[PDB]
Formats: sequence, C-alpha cells, structure tokens
Amino acid sequence: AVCPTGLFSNPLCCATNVLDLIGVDCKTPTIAVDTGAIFQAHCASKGSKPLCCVAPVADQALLCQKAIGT
Ligand SMILES: [Mn+2]
Repeated sequence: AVCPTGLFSNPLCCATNVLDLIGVDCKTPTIAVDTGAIFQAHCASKGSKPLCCVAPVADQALLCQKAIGT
C-alpha cells in the first residue's frame, strides 16, 4: 500500500504538508515505489514527506493526503 486509488493516487515526495491537505515542493520518486516503508524511506532520504497527490508530476503545490500510517 503506496497510495489509494482515485483522487489521491500519485506518490510524491514533498517538502511540506500544509494543513494535512497540501503538498509543497513536490518531487517525483527517483525509484519505483513498491511499499509504504520504501515510500517513507525514499522521501525521507530527500528531506521530504511521502504524500499521495492529485497529479503525478513535480510541482510547486498540490492537493495531497499523507501516506497511510504517517
Ligand atoms: Mn516552492
């Protein structure tokens, strides 16, 4: 379990999670991301939070939800 299906379907590594609703400074993973633990570790290696966002590309600010169990 990486991201849910539907709206919040794209794993990104974002510098900040604002309001539990917005990812700021969002990077694409540079690896395939197979599990929650890999997602978490990969984003932490980039100083970032694993968020599940509405689009799959790098961006300034996106609507996102935290990855599960974070
Ligand atoms: Mn920025």
